[PDB]
Amino acid sequence: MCEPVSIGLGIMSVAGATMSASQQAKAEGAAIDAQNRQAQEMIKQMNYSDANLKMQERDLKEQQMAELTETTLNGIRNQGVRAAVAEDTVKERAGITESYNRDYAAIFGNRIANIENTQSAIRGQGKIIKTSPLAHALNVA
Amino acid sequence: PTSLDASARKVWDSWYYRTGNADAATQQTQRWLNENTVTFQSEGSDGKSIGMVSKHQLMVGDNP
Amino acid sequence: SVQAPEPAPLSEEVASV
Amino acid sequence: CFSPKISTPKPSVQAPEPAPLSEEVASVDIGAES
Amino acid sequence: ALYPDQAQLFSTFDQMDKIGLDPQTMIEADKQAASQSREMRMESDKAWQELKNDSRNKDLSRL
Repeated sequence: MCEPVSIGLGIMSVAGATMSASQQAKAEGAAIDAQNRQAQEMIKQMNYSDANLKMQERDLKEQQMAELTETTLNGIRNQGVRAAVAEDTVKERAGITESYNRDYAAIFGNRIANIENTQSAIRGQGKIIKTSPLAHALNVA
Repeated sequence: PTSLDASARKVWDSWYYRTGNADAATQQTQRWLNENTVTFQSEGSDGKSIGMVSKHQLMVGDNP
Repeated sequence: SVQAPEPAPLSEEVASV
Repeated sequence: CFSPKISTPKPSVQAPEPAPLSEEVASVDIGAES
Repeated sequence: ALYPDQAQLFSTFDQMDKIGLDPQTMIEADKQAASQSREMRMESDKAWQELKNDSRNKDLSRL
């Protein structure tokens, strides 16, 4: 009943969201930082390949590895495909205003085809056509 | 089976000693007996049993 | 609720008159 | 007497699977040698 | 009629739905019944036939 983070969660549970955003931000982020540091520390001491490990170590690693997974912004990370295939201050973009809002004038007058949320939409030879898992699963089987 | 009379009596006696019922000791024996053995039935509409064996005279490998 | 998030798109297609 | 708050669970991925079979009929021997 | 060997548990169910008792106060009467093991005679095979033939009991003659 004296740990800095063990009272933070309790006081958040009791008081609730009656305070401003920053206090809730810090109170939630403390435990996240602690968890990431612990998991990274355990992972460092390990080996890489799974053919050189015992049973208990393999189970521990496979259980605790998954907390580093990310799902939403993979494409932005991976776009850096351009090097494998070949061999911007918002204003130059079309369909986006300076305040990161949609520009209706161009999209309604000039008949803009698509909106370049990210780079690589200018010109483009990397394709990357959207798919559906179930169609592929039926196709294979 | 004539090979299971020895232990059924002892289970019955233990349960009767541990409790007081003379009719809750005849019911707990049957659960053990029916969880250790296998029963076969005839093909007619009526389902009279025609046998009873043990689950180690039927194993084929080392899989439990 | 919130069954699964929606991945961010590279670029999006629209139409006009 | 207060305002309780909940926490959003972390999404987890484990691949879909159909329901397991009760009888589980599989190989009768365990061990590489045969 | 399908499982005539578990008539005790059906009585236990019935006493909780019709009469009105609670799940407790029966895990305490059964415990105290054990000390005075009753078995006070009249548990035989011919005792049922006499009990089903009395003129006093007429709901048990037609069965």
